[PDB]
Amino acid sequence: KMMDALLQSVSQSQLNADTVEDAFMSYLTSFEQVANLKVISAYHDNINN
Amino acid sequence: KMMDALLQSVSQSQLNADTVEDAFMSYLTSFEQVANLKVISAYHDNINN
Amino acid sequence: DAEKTVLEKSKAGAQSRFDSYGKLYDENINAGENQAMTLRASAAGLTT
Amino acid sequence: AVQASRLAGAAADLVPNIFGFAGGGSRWGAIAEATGYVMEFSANVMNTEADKISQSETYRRRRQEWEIQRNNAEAELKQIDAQLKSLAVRREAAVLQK
Repeated sequence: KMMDALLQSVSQSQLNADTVEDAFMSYLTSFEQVANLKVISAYHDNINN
Repeated sequence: KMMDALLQSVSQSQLNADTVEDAFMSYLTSFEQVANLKVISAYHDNINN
Repeated sequence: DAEKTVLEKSKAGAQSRFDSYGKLYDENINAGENQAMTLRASAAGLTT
Repeated sequence: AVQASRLAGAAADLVPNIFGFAGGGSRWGAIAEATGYVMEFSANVMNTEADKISQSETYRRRRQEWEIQRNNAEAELKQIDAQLKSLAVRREAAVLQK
């Protein structure tokens, strides 16, 4: 979903170094936010592992 | 009313497998929500059944 | 002979108009126009 | 930024705010209110973004129409020169008739 945020953010007529840099920074912010999360609990769907 | 939600949701220039799949999923969500409801009480409009 | 040159070299202009319009027709919707369609339609799904 | 601001206000709202003989006062709905504000903001920002894209595609289509116009003008200019060449001949043949 964050790569879909990226594509529509960067898709425009005028592309500059600062625009793509800021888009990469927002994408990296999203990636870092989704990477730092920790697991709490889990469930196994089947009777046998 | 949910089939009228469906028609205007699917009416557009570009139709793809994912778009129609998601539209069907939203329509099925509406159908399931309107199908799970339970009756509480009723009234009969006429003196004779 | 000069009138022939006039005719065929105006035809080159007609060919450039025909092929340019065909190039506009076959790719009627580009990668950007449909991106707006997907983005606009995604907003409709938040009502539930 | 708005998502962080609303989540921060929501988390800061669940703590009680009246004390002593009366307690509580924490609005239990604050997390759902923040999720509603951020999810209604999302629609507005996606509309703004899609409108920026549609503006970009408009300026591009306009530029392509200026290719159609410029090429048409260039072709008409090019055909006029050969028309002048033909008239130059026709005049040489008229001097010769004289």
